[PDB]
Amino acid sequence: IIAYTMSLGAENSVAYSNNSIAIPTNFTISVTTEILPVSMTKTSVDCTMY
Amino acid sequence: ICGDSTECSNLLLQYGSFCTQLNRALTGIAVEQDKNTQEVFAQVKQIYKTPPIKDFGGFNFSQILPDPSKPSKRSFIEDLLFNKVTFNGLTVLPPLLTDEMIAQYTSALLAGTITSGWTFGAGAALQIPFAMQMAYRFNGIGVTQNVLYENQKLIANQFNSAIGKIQDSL
Amino acid sequence: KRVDFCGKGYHLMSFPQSAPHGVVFLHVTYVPAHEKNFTTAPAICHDGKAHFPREGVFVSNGTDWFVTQRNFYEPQIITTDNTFVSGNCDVVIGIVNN
Amino acid sequence: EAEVQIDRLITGRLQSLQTYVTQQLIRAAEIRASANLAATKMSECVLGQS
Ligand SMILES: *[C@@H]1O[C@H](CO)[C@@H](O[C@@H]2O[C@H](CO)[C@@H](O)[C@H](O)[C@H]2NC(C)=O)[C@H](O)[C@H]1NC(C)=O
Ligand SMILES: *[C@@H]1O[C@H](CO)[C@@H](O[C@@H]2O[C@H](CO)[C@@H](O)[C@H](O)[C@H]2NC(C)=O)[C@H](O)[C@H]1NC(C)=O
Ligand SMILES: *[C@@H]1O[C@H](CO)[C@@H](O[C@@H]2O[C@H](CO)[C@@H](O)[C@H](O)[C@H]2NC(C)=O)[C@H](O)[C@H]1NC(C)=O
Ligand SMILES: *[C@@H]1O[C@H](CO)[C@@H](O[C@@H]2O[C@H](CO)[C@@H](O)[C@H](O)[C@H]2NC(C)=O)[C@H](O)[C@H]1NC(C)=O
Ligand SMILES: *[C@@H]1O[C@H](CO)[C@@H](O[C@@H]2O[C@H](CO)[C@@H](O)[C@H](O)[C@H]2NC(C)=O)[C@H](O)[C@H]1NC(C)=O
Ligand SMILES: *[C@@H]1O[C@H](CO)[C@@H](O[C@@H]2O[C@H](CO)[C@@H](O)[C@H](O)[C@H]2NC(C)=O)[C@H](O)[C@H]1NC(C)=O
Repeated sequence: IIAYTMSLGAENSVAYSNNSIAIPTNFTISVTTEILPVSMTKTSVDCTMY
Repeated sequence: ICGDSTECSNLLLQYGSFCTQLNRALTGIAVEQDKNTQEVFAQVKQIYKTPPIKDFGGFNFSQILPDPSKPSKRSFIEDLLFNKVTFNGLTVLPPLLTDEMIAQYTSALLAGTITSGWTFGAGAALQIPFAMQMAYRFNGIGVTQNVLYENQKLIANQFNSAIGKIQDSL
Repeated sequence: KRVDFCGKGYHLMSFPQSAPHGVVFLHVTYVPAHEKNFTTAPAICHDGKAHFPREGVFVSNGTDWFVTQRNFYEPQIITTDNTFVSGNCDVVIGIVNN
Repeated sequence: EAEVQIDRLITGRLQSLQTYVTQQLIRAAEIRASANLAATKMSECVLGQS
């Protein structure tokens, strides 16, 4: 077991210039999933029984 | 409740579990706070850095970019904001993310939005000169880029004056 | 159209799926890749007039200059049909001459 | 009767603790709503034009 300092991620220096751009030439299609709860179990309680 | 008394502890024992759920709720709250900060701030896969040379068509971001001189690596406005705002069985737990990491996230976000426009939010950041990003953004609201390219200096001066005024007002 | 509301990338469509106590969304998104470097100019001075693209951006592979759409590399020759004129080439900062 | 007195103290302190916990829960729900709004605003207005 090792304890360390967490890393926020990698680091890159984007090549900025006042007369240069970057344009994509290809593409991909991605399918992602997300999950959302919408309901919970319906419960009932009786006093005199409890 | 008891403050290190054996008889008090014994008497409290016969109340069942009135204390497991209290601590459970508090721990849930703390985890929720950590998740809140993480999801509001951590939204970039990489940490971008601004180029050493800064010629953004006349716009001046020096008041907002991080200052390497200070140990905290915070901008002028962040320092102003930080300066302006001010045991009996209870403890306070430190947040998971320290202030330096939050400042680093903000710096990365702001460098990415200056350099690559909105492209870095979908795929890989693509560089583009800032004036062209302004032209695209004017084209967004129904004004042709003609207007921007013909009034660059006035727009830059208005932006700089607005940022100075907001600095002074804050 | 609101960014990042459903899926990371440019949204295309979504499909719902039932879950025991919730719902599952499958989002289909478009992600560009294989970028390339190019040289850029904001407008073109021709015959003393300034030309701006109707929709796209000017690029060049070293020479000859082309107009492309902003999300997919597809160069085309520059023509008066896909450009419009505004004034003269005297106030724009970055005019190139072609 | 020390047990009686301690019982009164115990129930009072327990009630106070319960009140504090409930107030904390309400405030936490409100803060979570605010944080969700902040996340949506930052995703929609910083990473793109709205
Ligand atoms: C585009 O041009 C740059 C400039 O030569 C290429 O080089 C990169 O420059 C940046 C900024 O200095 C560095 O951070 C990268 O490490 C450089 N890449 C190298 C050395 O391979 C860049 O590769 C070109 N292509 C892209 C897609 O940016
Ligand atoms: C865009 O990317 C796709 C996917 O990588 C490329 O399609 C592949 O092309 C190679 C070369 O012909 C084939 O061997 C693979 O079988 C292809 N993949 C599939 C899934 O069909 C495509 O060539 C790329 N296009 C460009 C212009 O770079
Ligand atoms: C951006 O604005 C800042 C204002 O803070 C400018 O910094 C000032 O520059 C003047 C002129 O050199 C100095 O007299 C001030 O002392 C500077 N103020 C501070 C706080 O350093 C900065 O020069 C502007 N950026 C550019 C590129 O001009
Ligand atoms: C930039 O792209 C253009 C468009 O293809 C190139 O022009 C043609 O290049 C091919 C291949 O070299 C030649 O066979 C044609 O004769 C060229 N057309 C003309 C009108 O000259 C151009 O060579 C490319 N430039 C660079 C530096 O890659
Ligand atoms: C974009 O940046 C370049 C830096 O490479 C600027 O080019 C300089 O322009 C001035 C004014 O003509 C010259 O005195 C310098 O010698 C140029 N620098 C170099 C390295 O050649 C350019 O002015 C900037 N603006 C544009 C292209 O619109
Ligand atoms: C576009 O063409 C014009 C016309 O040839 C160039 O303007 C000339 O610039 C030189 C250098 O200042 C002057 O001596 C000429 O009198 C100009 N001719 C004119 C105004 O008709 C212009 O330089 C070219 N574009 C670029 C970016 O160089």
